[PDB]
Amino acid sequence: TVSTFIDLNITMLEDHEFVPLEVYTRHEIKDSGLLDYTEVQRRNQLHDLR
Amino acid sequence: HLREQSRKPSVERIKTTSSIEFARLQFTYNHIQRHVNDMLGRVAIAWCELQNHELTLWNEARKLNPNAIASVTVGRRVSARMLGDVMAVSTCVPVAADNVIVQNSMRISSRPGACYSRPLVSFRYEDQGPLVEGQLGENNELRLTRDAIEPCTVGHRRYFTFGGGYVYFEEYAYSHQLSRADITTVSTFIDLNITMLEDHEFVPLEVYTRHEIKDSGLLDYTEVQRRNQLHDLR
Amino acid sequence: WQEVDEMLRSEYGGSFRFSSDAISTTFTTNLTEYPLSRVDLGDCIGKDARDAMDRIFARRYNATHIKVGQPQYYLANGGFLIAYQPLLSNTLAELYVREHLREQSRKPSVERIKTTSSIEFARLQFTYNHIQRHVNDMLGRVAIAWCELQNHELTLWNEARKLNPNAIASVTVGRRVSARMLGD
Ligand SMILES: *[C@@H]1O[C@H](CO)[C@@H](O[C@@H]2O[C@H](CO)[C@@H](O)[C@H](O)[C@H]2NC(C)=O)[C@H](O)[C@H]1NC(C)=O
Ligand SMILES: *[C@@H]1O[C@H](CO)[C@@H](O[C@@H]2O[C@H](CO)[C@@H](O)[C@H](O)[C@H]2NC(C)=O)[C@H](O)[C@H]1NC(C)=O
Ligand SMILES: *[C@@H]1O[C@H](CO)[C@@H](O)[C@H](O)[C@H]1NC(C)=O
Repeated sequence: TVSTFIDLNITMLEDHEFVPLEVYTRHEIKDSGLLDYTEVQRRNQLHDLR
Repeated sequence: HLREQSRKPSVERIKTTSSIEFARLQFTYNHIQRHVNDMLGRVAIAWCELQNHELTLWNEARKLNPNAIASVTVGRRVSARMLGDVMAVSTCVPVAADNVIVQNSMRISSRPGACYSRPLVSFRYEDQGPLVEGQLGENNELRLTRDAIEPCTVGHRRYFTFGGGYVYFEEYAYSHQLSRADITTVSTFIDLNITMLEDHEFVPLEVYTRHEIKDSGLLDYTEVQRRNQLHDLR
Repeated sequence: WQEVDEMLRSEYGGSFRFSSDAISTTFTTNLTEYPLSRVDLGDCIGKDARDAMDRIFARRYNATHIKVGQPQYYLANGGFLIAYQPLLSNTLAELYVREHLREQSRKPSVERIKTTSSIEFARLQFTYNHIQRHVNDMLGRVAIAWCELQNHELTLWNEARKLNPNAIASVTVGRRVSARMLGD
């Protein structure tokens, strides 16, 4: 068999899922400061009851 | 309603990410993907229909000229004819272009009033083999039977495909060969222009860096502490 | 920051590009390794890199590919370090000799590398590159197939013009003309 047809190949672009990605979370940013003022306050205001 | 009602079936605090960009990307991708996939699918289908549609043309075409149609459909210069409803082919024999000779006159002196209708040639198969008399057919074919004649007519003027060009006879007399460039050309083709989408680089971009955000506060508590705890040693 | 099983390194335009389909990211580095010697206090880089890679290779590739050279560390734009480990499948393992050498050809004060806070640029770059590649491929295929089709139908038009030179020439020339064959 010979053919008079001209081929053409089209495959659909497959699905692709995007997972959530973060370089730094806000908890790491809150921990970036050398002294979280709030936690220092809460610790130091327990001295009499401790 | 039932289908939506079929979805109903300790404690926890749900944690939400800080970057919505992943779902936005996913939306953009899905949108584009859907569109391009749709259109290209349509193209594939329409093309597929077109081929079957033109089959019908090719059957009548091959009835008209089996040599050229088979030569295209097979991939090499062949000869063909119909054996009822099927085709029969056979591979031809090539001949080097320097081993073909167009004769000057297109009129046979033996019987005047009859001039050969197509120019006759004389060629050889090997560069040392014997010479062979023939006649020029269509598309650089060398015919062996010189049965192509015609009653000589005034006003005769013909071009014939020869080599990679043409040969020109006026009044059954060899005028001159003539290459393809010297005849105005029309085209049966339909143009289509596709340029690839060029590359593009994305440089990193930030509206505010985290150092500017740390500096946004009017008083960084840590730096104040470090400065103020140096008073005795200072 | 990110462990990446399948990280494809493709070279082009004088740049290495590390694309991870998993995290959907594409990093861009120069074609030479970043020396871990220049990292101010960074033993956890080499240690964590080697350990993590031993774990990944042990988990997934131990029956399909072959480790090609010691790990290499490249610095990707945006300030990202990339430990990397080239590989080569059991199929076409013939070219271990050349590829090992090729990966070994990348080896040649102190500084602290600064990393950007937004990975979105490399994610965009990955999405764009993916789409671009696909659409470019398909449209190229279309251009080729069309081009073949025109030459294919030429053969039809020659016999057609033998059948009816007036109409065929009227189409092929652009105006209503009359025509006939002067031989060929
Ligand atoms: C039509 O589609 C693609 C080309 O675009 C080919 O499919 C892939 O071919 C590769 C090898 O080139 C295989 O490893 C893959 O398994 C195939 N599928 C996919 C999804 O990638 C296919 O061969 C083309 N058709 C023809 C006749 O070649
Ligand atoms: C085929 O491709 C494009 C059209 O899509 C044309 O190429 C550009 O044409 C513009 C003028 O329209 C020039 O300034 C550019 O230099 C061309 N190249 C690029 C990359 O933009 C091209 O002319 C088209 N072909 C024809 C025959 O027109
Ligand atoms: C790549 O090399 C160029 C030229 O030396 C340099 O300017 C650029 O910073 C390098 N990029 C890296 C190392 O990521």
